[PDB]
Amino acid sequence: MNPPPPETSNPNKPKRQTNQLQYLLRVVLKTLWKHQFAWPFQQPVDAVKLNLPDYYKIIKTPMDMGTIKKRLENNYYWNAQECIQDFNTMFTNCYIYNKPGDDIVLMAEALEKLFLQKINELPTE
Ligand SMILES: Cc1cc(C)cc(Nc2nccc(-c3c(-c4ccc(C(F)(F)F)cc4)ncn3C3CCN(CCN(C)C)CC3)n2)c1
Repeated sequence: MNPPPPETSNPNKPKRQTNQLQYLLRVVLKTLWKHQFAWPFQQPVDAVKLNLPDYYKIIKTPMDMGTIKKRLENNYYWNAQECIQDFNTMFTNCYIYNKPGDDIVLMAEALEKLFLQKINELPTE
């Protein structure tokens, strides 16, 4: 079975809007979402449908851009570093589960290169 997706709304978690979090949603997430290679990363890994019975035996901290989108739009994050961490967790999950040079890994690496280019332009708080 698939696990439930990560929490994206918490009424007990304090909320904040910052110029950096706005940039992460309106620039970073939007740009990665529209990339030709984004489609495997736009939702939780459906290990049942994809026939990956071991995915959630290996990946105990799942993450994906659909979850990141919801977290951003819900003001789930207090600081930009939490969101940057979620992107990095997503990429690392892909690398852990697969092998260097795999198609999906080349796709993730291209997305990560673009992500890092956009983070280098993160505005000061
Ligand atoms: C290239 C390609 C080819 C095909 C046919 C379909 C897809 N679609 C797709 N959709 C969602 C996840 C993945 C995916 C991820 C993966 C891991 C972590 C994340 C992250 F980052 F979100 F966490 C994101 C993604 N890892 C491997 N796959 C593939 C590898 C190839 N298999 C083929 C069948 N296999 C049983 C042998 C299917 C799963 N692939 C992609």
